[PDB]
Amino acid sequence: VDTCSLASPASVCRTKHLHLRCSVDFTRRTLTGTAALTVQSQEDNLRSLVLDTKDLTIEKVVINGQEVKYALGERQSYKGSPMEISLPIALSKNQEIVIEISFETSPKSSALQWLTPEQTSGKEHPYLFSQCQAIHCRAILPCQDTPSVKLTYTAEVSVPKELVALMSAIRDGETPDPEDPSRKIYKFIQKVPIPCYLIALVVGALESRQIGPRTLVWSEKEQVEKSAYEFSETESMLKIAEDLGGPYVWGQYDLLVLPPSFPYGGMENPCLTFVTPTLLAGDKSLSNVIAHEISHSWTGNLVTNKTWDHFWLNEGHTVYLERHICGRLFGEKFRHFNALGGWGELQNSVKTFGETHPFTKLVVDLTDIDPDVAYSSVPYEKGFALLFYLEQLLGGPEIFLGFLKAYVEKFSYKSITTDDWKDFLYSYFKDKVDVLNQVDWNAWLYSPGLPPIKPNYDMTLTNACIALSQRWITAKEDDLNSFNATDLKDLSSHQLNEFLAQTLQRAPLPLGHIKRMQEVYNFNAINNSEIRFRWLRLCIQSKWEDAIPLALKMATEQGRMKFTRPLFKDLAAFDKSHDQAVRTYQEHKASMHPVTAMLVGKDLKVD
Ligand SMILES: N[C@H](CO)Cn1ccc(-c2ccc(Oc3ncc(-c4ccn[nH]4)cc3F)cc2)n1
Ligand SMILES: [Yb+3]
Ligand SMILES: [Yb+3]
Ligand SMILES: [Zn+2]
Repeated sequence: VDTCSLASPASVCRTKHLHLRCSVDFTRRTLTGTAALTVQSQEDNLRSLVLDTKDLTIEKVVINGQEVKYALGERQSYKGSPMEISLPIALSKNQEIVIEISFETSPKSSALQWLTPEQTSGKEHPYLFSQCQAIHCRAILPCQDTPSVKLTYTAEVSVPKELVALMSAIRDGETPDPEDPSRKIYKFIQKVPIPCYLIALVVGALESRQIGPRTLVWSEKEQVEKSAYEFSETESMLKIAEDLGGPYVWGQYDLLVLPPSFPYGGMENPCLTFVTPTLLAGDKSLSNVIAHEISHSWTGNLVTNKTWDHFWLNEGHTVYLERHICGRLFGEKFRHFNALGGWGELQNSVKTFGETHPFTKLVVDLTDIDPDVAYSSVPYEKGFALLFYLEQLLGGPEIFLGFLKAYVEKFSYKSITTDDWKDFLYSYFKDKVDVLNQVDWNAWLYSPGLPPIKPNYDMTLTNACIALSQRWITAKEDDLNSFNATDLKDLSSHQLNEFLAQTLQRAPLPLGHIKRMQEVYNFNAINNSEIRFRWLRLCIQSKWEDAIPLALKMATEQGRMKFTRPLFKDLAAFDKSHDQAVRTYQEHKASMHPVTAMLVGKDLKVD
């Protein structure tokens, strides 16, 4: 049972295809059109079905050319309102019908962000982008909003002729709108069955540049050149991922660089990965996010979690594949460095929530819980830690990569649960069932806090980060002048970030230490969003007032929740910046992404 959906479960009926014909209205901030759902009955004598909707205005529902009866139930908070549709004829098991729903989105659609020209790079055109994961597809169109149902889709999107529409699908042509010569229709086709949370749309003054045989980088004109260089390893990463998980079945692997308000690092929308512009560091140092979104073309998009309770399967395996891709390109010691850093991020999440918090569990019960609120590093890092621990237990990376490939093949185009994964792991490793029977499955899968067993990690690249971090932490005022810019000479940007992350776990440091760090390291000049973020968190937690405008700026000039959310919390926890953080949130709230606004509001306790 998917307790996050109000629609009929896959055991009643299944959506096989969506044909979406819509028009993007920027003056009304509305998406108007028809969603034609080809639904297949799974039961005999099926006379009605229920769909998910959230803030959708419904004009009518047409089945076999005639308007049919429908009713919208009472709203269930973030879940939206159920939409019951009366079928005009009873269906036998396996019978299909097309249900054509005329709908209109609310300007407040939690799935969309409408941007005025001033909120874009070029300042001449408006912009739109969607974010459907996890349960926001219902805020775009009426659907069975559950990863347990996979469907194909075709789309026709009418937009002003000067703009470009893009979707998580193959571009299937374009023409002037016959009903409106000032608009253009962009056509799309997604031939591989996907869960609806993967349906994506972007409309803006977009340009493209080819960066590989099957990859174009899309963005506003001002960011194309920077993006083309930043993500130039995409094809090499696709070839490694193909070697690890089998053929790439999606045809195209495009990347879209979104405006700074994009709430996530990346979103694995099939054919068109969505990335935050905060990845544009100038040196490819944040390319693991691309390796991660590429990996989802197998774990997540081919093998999908049946419900959001089993989401760890999506991220845990993706982070596992991502670290193998980066391990193949830069070495095994680098995979251990990232894996160890990942354990440190799990330590932080477990500390923030508390070691008894149900959100630190690998498998959660999301009944009555908004998935956006449960979202954190736990499914990622705790999931990864389990696979890395199993890898060491079962004979090493080469043996465990054999399981991952067989796992992807076995469950391709399917939605599965933690028990499905576990039976397959036990089946594949039948000659090692004694080893598998030593795993504390109850604690690993269902217990809060840190995992019962910590894997083994090579320390070659981490040693230098811990050594410099410990030198600063143990330093007294008369040791401050022993620090020099030469302390960072043999540290890569990743090692600088791990140095700051280690130091931040012991924050605050004395204000004079933080002041000396800026004197010798000039961390204020670093543009790399990951390093900048940790440095400003260190400054704010260490109570440096000079860092307040810098932190307020980073929290508002970009909207990637990984940075915006903790920056606002740190600023709210510091008495000197508390009123400023609260006022800044209030004035930016209207211009913010609907989910980032809700979550920043909750963290700050501002309604
Ligand atoms: N996917 C790309 C990465 O490329 C980024 N992205 C965009 C949107 C989301 C998203 C994913 C899941 C989600 O809901 C859930 N969050 C956490 C848990 C959980 C906690 C412990 N165990 N399970 C279970 C959940 F259903 C909310 C938002 N992610
Ligand atoms: Yb075609
Ligand atoms: Yb079994
Ligand atoms: Zn992911």
